[PDB]
Amino acid sequence: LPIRNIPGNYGLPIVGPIKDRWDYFYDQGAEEFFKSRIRKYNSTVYRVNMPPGAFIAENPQVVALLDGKSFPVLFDVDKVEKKDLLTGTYMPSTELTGGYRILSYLDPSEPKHEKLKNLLFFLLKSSRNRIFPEFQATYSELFDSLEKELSLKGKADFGGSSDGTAFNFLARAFYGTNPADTKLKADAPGLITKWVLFNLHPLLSIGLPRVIEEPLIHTFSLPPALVKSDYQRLYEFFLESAGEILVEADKLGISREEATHNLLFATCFNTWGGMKILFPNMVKRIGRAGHQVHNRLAEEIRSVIKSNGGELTMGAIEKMELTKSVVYECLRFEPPVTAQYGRAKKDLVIESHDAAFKVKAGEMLYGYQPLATRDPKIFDRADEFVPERFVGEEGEKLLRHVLWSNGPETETPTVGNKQCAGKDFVVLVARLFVIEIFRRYDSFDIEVGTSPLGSSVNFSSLRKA
Ligand code: HEM
Ligand SMILES: CCCCC[C@H](O)/C=C/C=C\CCCCCCCC(=O)O
Ligand SMILES: CCCCCCCC
Ligand SMILES: CCCCCCCC
Repeated sequence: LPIRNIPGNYGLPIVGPIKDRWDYFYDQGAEEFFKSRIRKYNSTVYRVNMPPGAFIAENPQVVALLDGKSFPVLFDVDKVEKKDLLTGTYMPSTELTGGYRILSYLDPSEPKHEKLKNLLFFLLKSSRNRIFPEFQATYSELFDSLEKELSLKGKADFGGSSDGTAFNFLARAFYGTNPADTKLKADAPGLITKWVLFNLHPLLSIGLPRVIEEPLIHTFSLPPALVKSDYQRLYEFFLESAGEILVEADKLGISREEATHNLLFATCFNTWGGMKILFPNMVKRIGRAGHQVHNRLAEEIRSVIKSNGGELTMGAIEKMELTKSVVYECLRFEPPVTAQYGRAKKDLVIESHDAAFKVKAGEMLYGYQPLATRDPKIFDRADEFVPERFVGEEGEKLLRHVLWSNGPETETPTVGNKQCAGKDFVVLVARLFVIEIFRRYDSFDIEVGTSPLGSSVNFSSLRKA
């Protein structure tokens, strides 16, 4: 491949980044922000300013990787450093996380990365016999409530009940604890939402006019002091509920305090937060796929469970080919977290489809994942949601290009890499979610709107089996 100069520029100090931030949030939106510049520069690799800049991030300058050939450099821990860049070119105050740099911010070169990731692997393994029954019980209650709401209002808001369901499910599955039996009662979603806002506001729009939003959430950090008492309520819940997991933390040589803040983060930010994005997005894409797809899913799911004596098991799920494929297609089409960063550790040569680009040690690399996973030089019908895309031997090969977990779907998270520690769990619960929908319903209709995280979704019909 020819070596090309990396196109793009950062504009003037102060005003360049501000204009780019306006495009990103208001005048273009993320997808068109990136696509318009791919067109202008005739390149899927280019220099661009990323939010937040202002007084939140020291340096907004990145090299963007916007195709599925260049993007995977972001996974290579021998090429990129992954320290303090979970959220990009700024890091939320450690005052938001008990004074600790939490696992997700740690480079694999840091010894506590191995210890803490092992702790989460244990959490997940130890929960294995609780996941199915607790998912089925909590999500059954959710669909009961949605049917109730639909009967009253003619529509049922998914997100504002499903957030409670997700936390209750996680508390019961991971910790054998029903939040209703604790001081948290039903408050957890509100507490976590506020705390997440204090962490991620520089990256989000909350729908307000830019004249309000820009000074309020895009210029300076919200003060961590204002969420400390809410966080303490969460901390005490984890400290008191996570006894069994804290025993393993002790054996791994992690302090009780550090383990607790890490369990809180993994459960509330990584898991509950990721589910908050993923589940409504899944309802949106599956809804749009139409009733014929719904009927095919219902037929497969119900037939398979019947073949399994009515027992839903991991092996039964492996028979649900369309279901597995639909879940992967949600993850490919609409990666729940679009932004992955990595700082070049050394000088690199980054290959794209038609050229290679040289980057210097210290440059911040950034990838907008949807452009890698909807790359038409990798996927046919790239901008179409194709339920059956991953069905069969040939379809399954394409899983190497599904990147939602910050690594190929064909690869395994390890203590040596920065791939999502919960990769198998996410894919499992996403499958269980589809299964619970279509064991109950033949088909459904939805109404859709915007949300600061993910999508706002109402059900307008739920056709019972
Ligand atoms: C739908 C839910 C989830 C989504 C969308 C998601 C997504 C991601 C992504 C994109 C990353 C890469 C972050 C980066 O460096 O840029 C990540 C990392 C991580 N996730 Fe997940 N995740 C989810 C659930 C979970 C669960 C269930 C766990 C429980 C262990 C978890 C724990 C972690 C941890 C600890 C990291 C950092 C890994 C490391 O430091 O090596 N996440 N996740
Ligand atoms: C509340 C955060 C939910 C996602 C948790 C998941 O485990 C990984 C997070 C990774 C990076 C932190 C920034 C998350 C920003 C998500 C919304 C904007 C986007 O998609 O880039
Ligand atoms: C009015 C509150 C806005 C909701 C913020 C949610 C961000 C996680
Ligand atoms: C949009 C940010 C509002 C800040 C909330 C502070 C109230 C404790």
